[PDB]
Amino acid sequence: EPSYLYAATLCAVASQALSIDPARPLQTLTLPGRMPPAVGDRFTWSERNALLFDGISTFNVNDGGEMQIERMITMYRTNKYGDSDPSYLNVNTIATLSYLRYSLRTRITQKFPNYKLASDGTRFATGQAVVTPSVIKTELLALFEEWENAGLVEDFDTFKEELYVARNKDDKDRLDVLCGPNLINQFRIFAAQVQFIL
Amino acid sequence: DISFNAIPSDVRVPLTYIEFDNSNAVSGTPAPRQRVLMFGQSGSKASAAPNVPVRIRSGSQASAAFGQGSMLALMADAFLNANRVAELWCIPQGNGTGNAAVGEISLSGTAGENGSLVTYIAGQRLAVSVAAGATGAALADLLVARIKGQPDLPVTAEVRADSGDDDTHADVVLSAKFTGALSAVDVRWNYYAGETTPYGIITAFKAASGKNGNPDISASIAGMGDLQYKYIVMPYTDEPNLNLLRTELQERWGPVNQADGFAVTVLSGTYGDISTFGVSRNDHLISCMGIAGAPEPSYLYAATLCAVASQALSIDPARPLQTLTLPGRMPPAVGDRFTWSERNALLFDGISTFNVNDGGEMQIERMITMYRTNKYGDSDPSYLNVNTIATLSYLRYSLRTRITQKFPNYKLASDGTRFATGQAVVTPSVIKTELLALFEEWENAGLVEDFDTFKEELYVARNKDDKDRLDVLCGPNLINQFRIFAAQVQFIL
Amino acid sequence: DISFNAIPSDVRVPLTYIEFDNSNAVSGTPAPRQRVLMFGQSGSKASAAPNVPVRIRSGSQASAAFGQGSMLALMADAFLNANRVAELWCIPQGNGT
Amino acid sequence: LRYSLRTRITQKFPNYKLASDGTRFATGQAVVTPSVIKTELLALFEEWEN
Repeated sequence: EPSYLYAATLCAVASQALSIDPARPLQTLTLPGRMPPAVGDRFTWSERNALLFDGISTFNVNDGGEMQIERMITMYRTNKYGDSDPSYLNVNTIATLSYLRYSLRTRITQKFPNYKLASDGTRFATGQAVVTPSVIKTELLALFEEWENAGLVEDFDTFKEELYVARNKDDKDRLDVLCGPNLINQFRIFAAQVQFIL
Repeated sequence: DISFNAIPSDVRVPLTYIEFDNSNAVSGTPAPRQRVLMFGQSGSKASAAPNVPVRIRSGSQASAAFGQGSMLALMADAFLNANRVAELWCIPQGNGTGNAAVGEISLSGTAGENGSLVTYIAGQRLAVSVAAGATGAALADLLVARIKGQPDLPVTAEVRADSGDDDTHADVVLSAKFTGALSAVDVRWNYYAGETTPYGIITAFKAASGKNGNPDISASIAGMGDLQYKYIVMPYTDEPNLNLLRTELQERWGPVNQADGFAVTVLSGTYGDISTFGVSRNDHLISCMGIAGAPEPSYLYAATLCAVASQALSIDPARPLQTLTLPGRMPPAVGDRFTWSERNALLFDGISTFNVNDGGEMQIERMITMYRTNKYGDSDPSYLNVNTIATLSYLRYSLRTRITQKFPNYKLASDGTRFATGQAVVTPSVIKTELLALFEEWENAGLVEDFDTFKEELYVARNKDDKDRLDVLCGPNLINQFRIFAAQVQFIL
Repeated sequence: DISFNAIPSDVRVPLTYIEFDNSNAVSGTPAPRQRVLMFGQSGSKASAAPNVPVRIRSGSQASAAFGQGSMLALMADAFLNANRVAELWCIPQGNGT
Repeated sequence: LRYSLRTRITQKFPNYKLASDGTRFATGQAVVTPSVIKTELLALFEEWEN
C-alpha cells in the first residue's frame, strides 16, 4: 500500500495512545487493517536497532499479519553543538511536555486571573487576591501532585528542591519560574543477568 | 485513575464503557511445547527438498517424503516410536562425499546341519532357512533376497559370484542408500542368546576401506527456521559441522535471540576415539553418549536418546535421567560393555554413559554436556549437567513469558513514586516484588532452592547511563539432582 | 551500573534481554580427578612406541600394548588392581643399556 | 589449596576491574577492592575450613 495510508493509520493509533495516556509507550499497539511488507523484505533486529539509532522509528510484524508500532521516536539525535542528546528521543517526552504545558496554562489562566502578586512577607488577608512566590510555589507543588497521581512526573523530592519561583527583580509583574521537568520514563528495555548459583 | 486502553479520556457519551484486558491473565507459566529437529540424510528418490525443515507426523510419511530407507527416515521412525507428543521437524542434507559401498559379506562353506542363519545388519535382523547339504551360493542368494525384501535397511545388497576356483564361497556386496561418513554399517552374526549358525557355513565381513565425509550443514542452518527448536539431533560428528552448530547455538544462547537449544548426538567407536572426541569438543550446548560395538548405527540411538531426554526434561527439567530407559534399543554384546571404571572416566571426559539393565534394556547413567573447563584451564562444573542447561533455559523462558505479558507497555519510575492504585507504573520495588512472587512460584513448582539468598541478592535498578531500562542481577541457586549417595555406617558394637 | 557480559549496551529495540553468566556459579571447589603417570619400561612386542604416553585401562590391554611380562605391564596390573577409579597414564622407556 | 584458589579466582573474577578501597563502586559493577578480595579470601578459607 502507498505510504500515506500507513501514515494516516499510525497517526490515528498514536493520537489514541497519547490522548489516553501521554507517557504510555506505543510498544504493542497495532495498525488496524494495514498490509505488512512481504516476508524476506522486512528489517531484522539489527536493521531496526540501527534505524532507531539513526532517528527513523521502527515497527514489528507480529504473527497473524498484524503491524505493530515498536518504538516511535522523534528525529532528534544532535544537540546544538554537535553532541548527542536523548532529551527528545521519545515521542512520549515531547507529548508529555505538551500536556504539562497545556495543564499548567489552564490552571494558571483559570485560578489566577486579576490577582496581585507581592513579596512573600506581605501581610495579605485571607480573601484578598494576593499571590506571593511562596503561595504560587505551594500551588505548583500541589498541582504537580495533581498530575503525579496519574504518573507522568516520576520524582517529587528533586522537583521540590529544584523548583525555583522568584520575583523578577528587574521590572515587575512576572514570576520567573524554573522547574526541572522530572518527566517519567517508559518501560522499554528489560536487561537481566541470571548469574545462576547452582 | 485506571490506565485504560482504547477508552479515550475525551469521551462524553453517557453510555457505559467496558474493556477486556488480556494482561495479568495467565498465572504461572505455560509449559513449553517439545520441538525436536533432526539433521538427517535423505537417500535417492526422496520427494522432499533438501535443506528445508519439514514437519513429519508418521514414520511411513517420513520414509515416503525423505526417501525410503534413508537414515533420516529411520531416525524419524525411532523418534516417533519413542515419543509421540513432541512436535518433530527434520532437515535432510542430501548426500555427501564418499563412496556408496559399505563392505562385503563372505558366506562360504557347505551346510552341515539343518539349522537357520541370522545376520544382523544395521541392527535389523535377517533370517535365512539353512537346508542340510546346501552350498553357500544358495544361502547367499537367499540372504540377498531377504535383504531386498526389507526396504528399511539403509544398505541395499547385491550378489557377486566366487570369482575363484571355489564354488561354495560367494560374496554379498552392500551399498548404502545415503552417502556419508555414517554410510558404514555394522554386520554381525548370532546376536541374541539361543541363536547359532550351522557348522558348515563360514561367515566373514570384509569392510571396505575409506572414510567418507559428512555433508556440510550450510544451507540447512541458513534455512533452519526461527521457532524455539528445543532439541537439535546431530548424527554427524565431524569437526566442521559441529563447529557451525556451535556458532549457531552460541548465537541463539545469547540474549539477542532468547531462543535456546541443545544438540544431542551419539558416537559409536573405540574407547580412545570417544575419549578424544569428548575432551576435544568442549561445548556446553552439546551432549554425546559414546557407544562401542553398537549393533545399530549411531543415529538410531541418537533419535531415541533425544526422544527420551525431551520427554523426561519437558515433564520436569531439574529431574535427573538416572533411570529413564531407551525403548527398543539394542545393547552392545557382553564383554564389550563399558565397566564401572570406564564409565566413570567417560563421565569425567565429557561423554555421557549408559547402563544396560537385566534383560537387555538400555538405560541412561548420566547424560552431560561437554563443559569441562572454564575460559581458563581450570575445571568448571557450572554447565556440567544437561539438567542445568534445561533448567536455565526453562527459567529464561518463564521470566521472559511473565515479563512480556504482565508489563507490555508500562512506565518506569523511581521506587518512591505516588502513582495511582491502578495506574500502569513499574518501579524497582514493583519489579522486585514481582520477581520474588515468580521465584516463589517456581520454588513451589520445585525448580529452585533457598529463597532468602534470592531475596537478598535480587538487585533491580534503573540504568544511570541510558533511561528506559532496568538492570536486574539475581541469584537463583538452582536445585540439584540426587546424583550419588555416599554413607558411612560407623557402627557401634 | 552493572557490567553485563554479551548483552549489547546502548540499544533501543523494546524487548527483553536475559543472559547467563558463570561468575558466582561454583561453590567450594570441583573434585580434582586423580591422575597417575608411570615412567616404566617395555620390551618384546611393545606395540606402543617408546616415550609415548598411553592411557591404559586394563592389564590385558597393557600386556597387548606394552608387551607381555614387561615392567609397565606388571606395574599397570598392580596399580589397576588397587585403584580403578584413578585415571592412569603409562610412558614406555624403550630399552636400557 | 593452590588448585582450589586458582579455580576460584579464575572463575569468580574474570574481566573485573580492581580499584582502591575507598572507591564508590556500585553493587553490580565489576570492581574488586583489596577489602573485597580479603573478605572473599576469608570466606573461601572458611569454605575449606569446614
